[PDB]
Amino acid sequence: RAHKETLDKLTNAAINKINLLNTSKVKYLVSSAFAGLYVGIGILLIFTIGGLLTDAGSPMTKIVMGLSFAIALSLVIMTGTEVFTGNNMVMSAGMLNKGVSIKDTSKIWAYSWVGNLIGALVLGIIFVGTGLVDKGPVAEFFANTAASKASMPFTALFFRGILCNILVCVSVLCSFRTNSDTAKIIMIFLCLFAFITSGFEHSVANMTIYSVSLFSPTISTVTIGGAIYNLVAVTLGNIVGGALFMGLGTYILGKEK
Amino acid sequence: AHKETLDKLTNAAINKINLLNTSKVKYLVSSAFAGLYVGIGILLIFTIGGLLTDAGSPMTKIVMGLSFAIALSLVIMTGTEVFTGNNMVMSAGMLNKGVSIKDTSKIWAYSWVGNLIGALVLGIIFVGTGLVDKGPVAEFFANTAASKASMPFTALFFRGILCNILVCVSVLCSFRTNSDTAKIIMIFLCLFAFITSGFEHSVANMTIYSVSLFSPTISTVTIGGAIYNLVAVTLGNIVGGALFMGLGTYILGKEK
Amino acid sequence: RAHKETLDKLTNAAINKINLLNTSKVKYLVSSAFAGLYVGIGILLIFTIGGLLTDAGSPMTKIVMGLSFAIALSLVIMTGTEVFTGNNMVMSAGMLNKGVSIKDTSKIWAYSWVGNLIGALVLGIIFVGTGLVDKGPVAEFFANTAASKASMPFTALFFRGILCNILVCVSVLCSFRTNSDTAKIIMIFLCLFAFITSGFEHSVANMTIYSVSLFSPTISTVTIGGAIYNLVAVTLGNIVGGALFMGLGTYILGKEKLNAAAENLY
Amino acid sequence: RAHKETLDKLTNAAINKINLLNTSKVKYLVSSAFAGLYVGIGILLIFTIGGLLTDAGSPMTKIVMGLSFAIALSLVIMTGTEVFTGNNMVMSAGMLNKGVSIKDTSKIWAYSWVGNLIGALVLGIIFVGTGLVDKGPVAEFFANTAASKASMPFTALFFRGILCNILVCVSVLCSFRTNSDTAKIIMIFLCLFAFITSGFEHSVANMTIYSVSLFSPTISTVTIGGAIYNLVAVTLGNIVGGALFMGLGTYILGKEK
Amino acid sequence: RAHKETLDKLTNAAINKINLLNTSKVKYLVSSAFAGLYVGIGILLIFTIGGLLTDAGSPMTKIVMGLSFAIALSLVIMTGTEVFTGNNMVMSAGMLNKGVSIKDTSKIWAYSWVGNLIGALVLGIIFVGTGLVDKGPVAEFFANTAASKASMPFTALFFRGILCNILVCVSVLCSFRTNSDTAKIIMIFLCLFAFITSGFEHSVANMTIYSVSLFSPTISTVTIGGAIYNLVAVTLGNIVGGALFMGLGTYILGKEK
Ligand SMILES: CCCCCCCCO[C@@H]1O[C@H](CO)[C@@H](O)[C@H](O)[C@H]1O
Ligand SMILES: CCCCCCCCO[C@@H]1O[C@H](CO)[C@@H](O)[C@H](O)[C@H]1O
Ligand SMILES: [Cl-]
Ligand SMILES: [Cl-]
Ligand SMILES: [Cl-]
Ligand SMILES: [Cl-]
Ligand SMILES: [Cl-]
Repeated sequence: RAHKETLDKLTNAAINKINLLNTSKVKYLVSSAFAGLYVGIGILLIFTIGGLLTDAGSPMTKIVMGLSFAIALSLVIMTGTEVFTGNNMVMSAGMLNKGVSIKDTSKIWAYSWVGNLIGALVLGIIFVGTGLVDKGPVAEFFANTAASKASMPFTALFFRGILCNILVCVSVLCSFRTNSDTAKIIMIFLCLFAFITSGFEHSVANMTIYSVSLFSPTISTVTIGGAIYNLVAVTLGNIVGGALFMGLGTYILGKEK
Repeated sequence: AHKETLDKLTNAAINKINLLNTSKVKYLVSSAFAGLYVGIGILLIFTIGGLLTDAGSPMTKIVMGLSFAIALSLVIMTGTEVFTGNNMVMSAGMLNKGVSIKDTSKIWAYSWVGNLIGALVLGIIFVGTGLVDKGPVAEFFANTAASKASMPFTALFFRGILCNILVCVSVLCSFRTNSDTAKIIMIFLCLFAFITSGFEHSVANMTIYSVSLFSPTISTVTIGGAIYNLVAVTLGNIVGGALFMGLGTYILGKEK
Repeated sequence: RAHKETLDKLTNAAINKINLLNTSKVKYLVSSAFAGLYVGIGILLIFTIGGLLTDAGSPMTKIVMGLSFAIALSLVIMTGTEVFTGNNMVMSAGMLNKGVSIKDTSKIWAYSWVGNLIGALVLGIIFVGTGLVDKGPVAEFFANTAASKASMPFTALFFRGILCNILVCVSVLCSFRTNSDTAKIIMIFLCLFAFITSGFEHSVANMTIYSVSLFSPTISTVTIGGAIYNLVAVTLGNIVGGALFMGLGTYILGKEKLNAAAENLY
Repeated sequence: RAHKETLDKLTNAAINKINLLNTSKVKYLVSSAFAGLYVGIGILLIFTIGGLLTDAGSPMTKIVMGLSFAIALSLVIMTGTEVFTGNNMVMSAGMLNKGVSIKDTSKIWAYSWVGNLIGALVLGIIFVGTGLVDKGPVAEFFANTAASKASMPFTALFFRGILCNILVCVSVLCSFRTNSDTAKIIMIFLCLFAFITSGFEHSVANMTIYSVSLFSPTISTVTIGGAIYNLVAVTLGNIVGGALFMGLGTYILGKEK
Repeated sequence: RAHKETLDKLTNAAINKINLLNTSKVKYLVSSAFAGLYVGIGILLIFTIGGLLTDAGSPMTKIVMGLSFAIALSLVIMTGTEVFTGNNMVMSAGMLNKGVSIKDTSKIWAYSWVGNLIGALVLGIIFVGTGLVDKGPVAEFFANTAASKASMPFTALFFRGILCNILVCVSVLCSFRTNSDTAKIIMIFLCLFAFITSGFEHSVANMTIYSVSLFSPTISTVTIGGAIYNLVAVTLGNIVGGALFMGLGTYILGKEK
């Protein structure tokens, strides 16, 4: 079962994370910005697909989007960069296991979250400058999707955030339990497919959604309050799924007590 | 290497009962995770089912099958405890004298209940998303639960047998390869076959019923409908996993 | 290359097969019964697919069926069970290499064939009992396909059997020439796709087609006499394909020239 | 990067090929016959697909055909059998690197070619015997395709042959540059997808196209001369792509100078 | 983590490239010509797909094209050949790490670029010679796509170039961080899926687009000056994405400070 070995690996990763931040904020933030941008790249692609297929009235739209999102977290895992959603399980487990403090945990969460946002912001501006969202079905897909995410009840967003980060974090969990990089990507592929097509909410992906929506002059269905509204609810949900379910879960499984 | 496989099944059976005797909390938490992991596969393919049924696609059941792999892949990759696979493992470990019938029924009971706890928690949180307040996906849960609860016992029993043959044989494959990619592929193929052919999985049905019982959508379900199905399918699962795969692997491996 | 090493492996597999049989008819038939069952599972899957897409008039039908048949031989290989079709190459090669005898070989063929049949019969009974073949497009796909295979001329069935088992056996051969379990599954997937979609005939798989069809009470248009006819033609087909083509072929490729402890190449 | 290692591998494979022939022509011809038939099996499949989908009026026909051809060269690589096409790169590089003579190379080309043809003749005979090409969309697909290939201008077949064997040989090249069988199969899959769907000409695959079309009693409009014409032009193109592009290219990269 | 190890690897690859160029321009240009031709092979394929599916009015056209482009960078990685785009990250990182100089970097960029073009030119001549772009939906797809690429505003081309090479270079980065060839190909497949389908601009792929369009007598939409316009704007964007984002970024993560 290797639950102790697994918890031992998560504890080390938590430690390595807080060490990296303490050693160099610039390294930690660049890492976070890359992850934020890598996740956003998955959004650019599946929203392009969403625009193309919704316009055709395809029934496969949300299925093809889910199948196509794999790159988001695959890039993060293969580049070894810092993403807020994964850090919910990692810091949580390492903290319960006395590897790191609550303060360390807050630091890592806040810095990776802000760094992820910087990467989303950067990608958004650049994407807008491509003219790819000047007008047409892709722009319209950004605008409609952003508006629907911004107007869902808090409770619904919260609970979707929870299920989303159980899925993200369990695929990160899998990556700590296999030595086959191909098996890692596959599990990531399956988990992102499940969470996208099922309708769960990913805070870091949402940053790029609102980034593009706000920066684009052609899109005007949502405001910054809406963006912040959705981001807060979903982030809170993400934290609950990652730390309360996956982090506590893996702690309980591996703790020699 | 049938002998070596039998030994692996036996050692796994021993670790299972050892875990339970050491910590119920750890055993049940492992079980609740597995029940949740399987349920997640159900959320995915019922979302697909809803979407494609609404559109009248003839591919509906085929896509549902192709998309169920995550269910058991997560269980295997996380090393957690699912009732279905435990039928073969404890059954073979028992015939091979690593564990007793008492241990076997303890494991089955605890993993079954733990799986259910996972299903219930998943159902609650999923209903809370608002994703099945109304529309084709909500309707797919209601209709699918109702057709499953109204099936004759015999039909459910036999579908339970074939389903767990498929689940247990993919577990067996996972014991006969060192490749995790090969493991996931075999699991993918076996789940594809059981979902699309129309076989019945007791743990997955737990999420089907917890979702339906928690959602405000008015089905024709009832708790007695769910229990009826779960009982018939569980017994079918036990026969397929213990009598076929369990006994079968003992016979191939037993250095007599 | 590495044909001699492969030939030794085939030979060893043959020796182990007969050793096992001699040691335990029960162990051997149980292994064969699983394989028949594992192959049949593939049939239950692709026939469900066939039923669904035929009923919808989809042109993709036979393509999707072929793409979805991989589970059949993949389960056999990954479970190390005994399937008649594969045994045709292995026993054949092992014999030519002085490892097993014509006697041992016909025994394995007979025992694995009957064993595969036991697996199909059980699966058919169990499957029919699910109610999934009571009525509808899948029941009909079984009935119609069972009828078309049994009403086909012997020559067509025979040659279809040759090509089927060439593919089945070459995929088994690939599994002897790689250490990667994933490459094994992929190669099996490719070969089973080719053979199902192109329309070749597989004897063990046909055992499940007729078992489900004979055990089913949704009409007939069949006859256990029709099944036997098909099973016989296809089986002889599978035999030459696996033994005359793949078996002899691998022997020739791998037989060290210095032996020559009986025959000379050129 | 390991170009010299690679050229050493090509040269050693070329030496092993001419040694096999000198040692045993029947072994060599049996190996070639297997290769010719393995390739032909790909044609039987994708022509069935071609038949089915052409009859459907589907725009995906040539795409699905391309994706389904991988079995052809995968079988050859995994069985270690002798196929003419790939032999163009291997014997030319090994020759340029002074491991084999010009005479050896032409012996290997002639024998693998005649051997491949023998494999295709056997397959086409057995295939017609199945009654699968007595009538229907598949028989027709065989009949039309054989006729369109035979009536093509020489220059067009020649250049198609070149690009086909660049793709065949580069995927044989990859097979020498990885120790992963899965990676090998994937590259063969991508390259065969590419050459089929783009419309390039493969001499050995054509042998099976013409053995079926000509051996089939259900009529057509090919003729033996038409078959020979296509085979000569495509074979010449295959040689140029494999030897002059891939062979010479890999020699230059890897040559100890 | 292992950023430092990754940076040593890039630096070492940078050193190996400049050494190869100094030792033999021929070996280096031939490697470059191959890569340009390998990338162009992906263009030939996905443009065939584009013609077929556009002609049929399929809404899957752009998605199937992206899914089918993996062969381009897969060949380059697996054959170990020199492509300009990937060189933007490798050289810039190697140079920042003091392994190679600014002069080495501009020399590698210019030679790989020109080498890639030669490969593009050679492929274009030969593809035209196949008769495959004589008339019909595929020739039309080249013509229309080349025109639209040449008539796009500079800023749009530039930013598309940035996002394209971040995707190309990150897949090259992943290839440096795994020992699994299969995982390399998967990551390449994903990144190329993302960049094609999203609409980003690849300078080396574009050389074949204009190669085919210009050499063909039946295509009359673009002109040489148009190709140069596109190639300049896109090459500049590619450089920024590979060197400024990816190169500078992996240095910062990796630099033992
Ligand atoms: C939330 C708590 C769930 C606990 C489930 C316990 C189910 C009890 O189940 C019983 O356990 C006994 C030993 O304890 C065994 O001897 C019996 O075979 C078994 O039926
Ligand atoms: C649908 C077909 C999927 C093929 C995916 C192949 C992924 C290869 O993945 C590799 O498989 C090897 C097994 O040989 C393992 O040893 C390696 O650890 C693993 O990385
Ligand atoms: Cl993530
Ligand atoms: Cl399960
Ligand atoms: Cl088989
Ligand atoms: Cl070939
Ligand atoms: Cl590139």
